[PDB]
Order: sequence, then C-alpha cells, then structure tokens
Amino acid sequence: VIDLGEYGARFTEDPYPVYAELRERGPVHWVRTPPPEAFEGWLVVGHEEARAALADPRLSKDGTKKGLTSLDVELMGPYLLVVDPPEHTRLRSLVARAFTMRRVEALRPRIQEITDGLLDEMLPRGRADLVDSFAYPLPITVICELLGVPDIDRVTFRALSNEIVAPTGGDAELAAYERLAAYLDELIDDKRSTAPADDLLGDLIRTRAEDDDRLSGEELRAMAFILLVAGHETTVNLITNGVHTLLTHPDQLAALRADMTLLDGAVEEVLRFEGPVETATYRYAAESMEIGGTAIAEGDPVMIGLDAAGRDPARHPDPHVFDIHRAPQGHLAFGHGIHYCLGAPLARLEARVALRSLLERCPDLALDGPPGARPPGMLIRGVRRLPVRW
Ligand code: HEM
Repeated sequence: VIDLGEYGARFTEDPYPVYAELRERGPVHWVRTPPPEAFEGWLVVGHEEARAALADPRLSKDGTKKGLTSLDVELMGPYLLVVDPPEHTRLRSLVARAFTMRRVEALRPRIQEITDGLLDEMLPRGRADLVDSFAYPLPITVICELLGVPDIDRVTFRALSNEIVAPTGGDAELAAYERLAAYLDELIDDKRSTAPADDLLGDLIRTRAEDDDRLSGEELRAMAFILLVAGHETTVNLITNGVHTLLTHPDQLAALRADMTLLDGAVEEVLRFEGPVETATYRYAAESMEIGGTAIAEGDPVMIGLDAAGRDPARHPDPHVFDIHRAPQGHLAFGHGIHYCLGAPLARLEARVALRSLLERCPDLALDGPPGARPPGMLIRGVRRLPVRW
C-alpha cells in the first residue's frame, strides 16, 4: 500500500512530484487516496497504460454486476458513466448527436452574449474573484438553457452539486443527492406540464413516452443529473485553470496575446497541464488481467490518473513545461474510448469564447494574490477562488 494521505496537503496542492515518484517505479500501483475519500485501488500513472486502460473491455464501470451499490445509482439512476455496453450504447445514442462541434456552434452567439454580459458587470470593479464573477456563471447558464430549464435555482443547484462532486461528510453527501433527485423529478414534471419544447430535455421526455424500453424514468432522471453536473463543475475549472496557468506563465500569455490564433491549442495544453478531472471515474476488473505486467484481480478497483498521464515524460517531453505551441493532440483530459467525454466540444467552445473575450477586454489582466482553497478529492483539479485585477 501507498497511503497518499501521508503526503498531506502538499499532494493536494501539487500532486505531480508524487506521480513522478510512482511513474519511475512503474505504470500502476495499489494506493489509498487521501481523506476524506480513503479509497483503495490500483492507480494508473503512465500514459500508454492509462490510455489502454480507458479502452479496455475488461474494466466494467457497473458496480451492480458485483452486487455493489452507490448513492448516485440508487438515487439518480443508471447514467452513462455507470453502465457497460450494451446499455451504455443505448443511452449514449440518445444524446450523442446533440454534442458534436457542428451542433454546439449553434450556441456560440448565446455563449458570446452571456460572456459579454458577465464581463460588462465585472470590469468596472477593477478587480474580482474570476470564479464567481465569470468562470462559474457562464457554464451553468449555458447548460441550463441547452437542457431547457433556464429558470432553475443556480445558487441551490451549485451547492447541491458542489457537495455531490467534492463531498465533505457522508450525511451531507446523502442530503445533497436526495434533494437533487427531488429537484430534478420536479423539473421533469414541470416540462411535462408545458407545451412541447424544442430542447434536449424535451427531446428525452418524448423519447421515453414513445418507448419506455429505450429510456426508463430512472435513466431519464439520471441523464439530466449527469449533463447538469458535468455541464458546470468542470468547465468552470478549465476556464479557471486556464487563466491561472496563463497568468503564472507570462511568456506563454505574451506569445498568445501576440498570436491569438494560438488559442485553441493553448486550451489543449491547459487540458494536458492542469486537467480539471484528475482521476477518471469508477472502474473495476471484470476479469483477471494485467497492466504493464502487474497482476490485477477480478473485482479490483482501477483509478486512471488522467493528469498523471498528462505529465508522463515518455509521452510529453518536458512535461512540467507549459508550452502553448505544443498543442497536444494526445492527452487524456477528456478520457479515451467508448466513454470519451460527451461534452468535450461544448467545454472547448465555452472556454475558447471565455478566454478570448476576457483577454481582449482585459489587456493588463493580472493575478491579485494567491488563489483560494483547492477542493479535497484528488478527483478534481482547480481552485474555489481566483482573485484577479486588470
Ligand atoms: C473541461 C470540461 C470537462 C472535462 C475535463 C471532462 C472530462 C470527462 C472525462 C475524463 C470523462 C470520462 C471519464 C471516465 O472515463 O471515467 C467524461 C465523460 C463525460 N462527460 Fe465530461 N468533461 C468535461 C465537460 C463536460 C461537459 C460540459 C458535459 C456536458 C454535457 C460533459 C458530459 C460528460 C458525459 C455525459 C460523460 C460520459 C460519457 C460516457 O460515459 O459515455 N462533460 N468527461
């Protein structure tokens, strides 16, 4: 066992030295995650083995095949990240068309408009927390409107969602899930009581009524859960980590400002360097198998370090150098394989628009002190707060 809680807050703040320590000793290792989680299992820290692990049919995401149960599954229902083919294939079909880049570009003007408004409000203040004034409100606004639930309670949803994704206590975690399941049941019933609506959630409602076996009521609830929660807690961090990383590497920021053409690739290099999802979600071995010649037992949990893979020097030369010209085409920030992030085109767009607009409208943007508290859970990378001035 390697208890990662033993490295304390240093690891929370900067995990990469430890991932490097481990990657030198091999591609995979049995570990205990830090508190409060304290989860035991195989952690994959090399790129090639991480990548292959992400595409491996021997790793199930569905704990109920082993009689195991979790709060998400029982209270929200089955959603994409906790199902294997063929069920996965069904559910993903329902939504995949909605999230291609071509389709998602239809939202650009609204995204640009939300971005302009938030900037209009923030800029006169001369300084702000980037997170509250900008990075948080943009994603949430966009995903609610695409879902067709524009009028939701942001503040409450964010608090419920905050707990769910980075939990503090086990009772507060349970509390969050019950309340969010109830809130989502209610929002689904609201949509059912209105005239038919041309948005994603409306489309899902209709699909279930046309054929119960294509989509159960449980799965309908759980889809809305995952789209809303991924839809915000995570693009927020990409934007925030983007700004933070640019403003702490002012030569890259200068190079970008000199050629704004470099933006899309800059965003990719942030995905590599400080990817918001640090470790991938739940997998276990469906059968006995091996990762780079280490024996893994049937039922063993496998955690794939996406960000550790991003800093593997075997894949990414000078891995700790943030270089916007690298424009890395092969990072695992969005996963790999059949579960490859559904939202990747949308998240890219949002961050693209946010960063360009923020940069063009704040030419002397600068960090206004150290950033706020990092969430515990080495499942997420980001900061609760980012004070900036301009
Ligand atoms: C910077 C932003 C984001 C990052 C870094 C990210 C990352 C990921 C990763 C790594 C996975 C795969 C995890 C695994 O295999 O265990 C994934 C899956 C997914 N993401 Fe995202 N995500 C982002 C934004 C979004 C957004 C905006 C949505 C909005 C709809 C979304 C929806 C999903 C869904 C539905 C899946 C499940 C796909 C499947 O299971 O087939 N994500 N995401």
